[PDB]
Amino acid sequence: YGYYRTVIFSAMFGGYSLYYFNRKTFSFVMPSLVEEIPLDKDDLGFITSSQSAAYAISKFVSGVLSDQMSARWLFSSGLLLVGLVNIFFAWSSTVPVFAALWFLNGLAQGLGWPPCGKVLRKWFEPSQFGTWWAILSTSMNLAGGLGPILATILAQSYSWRSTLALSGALCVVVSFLCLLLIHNEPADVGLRNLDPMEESTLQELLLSPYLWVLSTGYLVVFGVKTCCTDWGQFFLIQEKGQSALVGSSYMSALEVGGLVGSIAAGYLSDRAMAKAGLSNYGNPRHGLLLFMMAGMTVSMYLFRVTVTSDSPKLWILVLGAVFGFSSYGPIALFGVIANESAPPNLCGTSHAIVGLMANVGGFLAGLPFSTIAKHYSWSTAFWVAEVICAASTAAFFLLRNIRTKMGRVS
Ligand SMILES: O=P(O)(O)OC[C@H]1O[C@@H](O)[C@H](O)[C@@H](O)[C@@H]1O
Repeated sequence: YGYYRTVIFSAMFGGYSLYYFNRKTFSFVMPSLVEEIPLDKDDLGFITSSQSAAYAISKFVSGVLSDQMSARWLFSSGLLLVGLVNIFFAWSSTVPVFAALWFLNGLAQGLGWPPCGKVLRKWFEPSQFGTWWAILSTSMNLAGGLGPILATILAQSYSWRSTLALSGALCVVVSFLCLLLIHNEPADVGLRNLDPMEESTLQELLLSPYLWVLSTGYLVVFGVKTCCTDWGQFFLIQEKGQSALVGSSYMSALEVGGLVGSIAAGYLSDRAMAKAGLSNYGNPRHGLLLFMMAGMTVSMYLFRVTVTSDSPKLWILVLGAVFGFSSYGPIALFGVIANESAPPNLCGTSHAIVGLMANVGGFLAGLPFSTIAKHYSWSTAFWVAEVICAASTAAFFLLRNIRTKMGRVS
């Protein structure tokens, strides 16, 4: 019975890794193109913006669609389309064709997660859902970590035209293999399907306060994380008077702390869920959620106040790691909670809505924050961000007891 789980999880891991690698291959192979074709910065910004917009639309559309359609076919079709786009990218010469192909790639990138989430929910009991979710989500981290080395090594021996086509062909072959391997439901194999604890309707799903509470929480958390990640180096350089290498080390520490935080949050949340009992109200992951948001606020306060022009690098690295931990925990916890608590027949819609709120929150922490910083100072902007985070965490603590199982009310 575990052999099927092992095979399915390995197939999903490989598929998602190839997804992310061929999403980032363009930035990986930037040089050979820039010294092959005289491209300007505006054109590259245009291409990246087109891909980002296509992916942002395709995430919501793919979630809503995968709420209904099968998982194996959708996953394989997405991977095949991405591979074909990467193949066609190797013969392109003019910028408009580059932009059109990359927009198509961004559209096809949306069919990556929702099938994996649906299969993971259908095949795994709730006591391991969060742990295996985090383990699967580390695949994109691995691909990003091991991309540039391979890209540079291959470019040192061959041009990009021989680099993108090979990856596209690999995508096609792996897509066919994953179509062969992945099984959507245990009953298809011929086993005993899991029994969950009157189909729900979107009308009676949208009228649940817990969904809006979760959406607001994710908006706030994602906005704060994006703001800190964007402007930490500038805050450390312009006023604190440090060096650039300190900023680079602080970024690396934040990334490592974030990875560790995501994995630890998943593991501890799964352990607490398994140990605790069953009830309609509340959710066992709320304790870890609130603890990590408290870590958010405390780390922000200490970084804003204590760090001065005469502080050792060790303090800065420790603060960065702690903030990364406490900021990459709740981001995964919101996704796990949003997928799990939803009724089985509407698992993707909640995740899609939460992601759209995440997009709005990520927008909110862009130009307005820079405007505020350039108006008064950087410290004032970080102070208002900290106040927002503290108010949000207090409000979320007050509403820990509201009904969680959204959908049909009996
Ligand atoms: O593409 P999506 O829908 O945003 O999924 C990716 C991320 O979505 C978040 O909701 C999850 O918490 C993360 O674990 C996951 O990595």
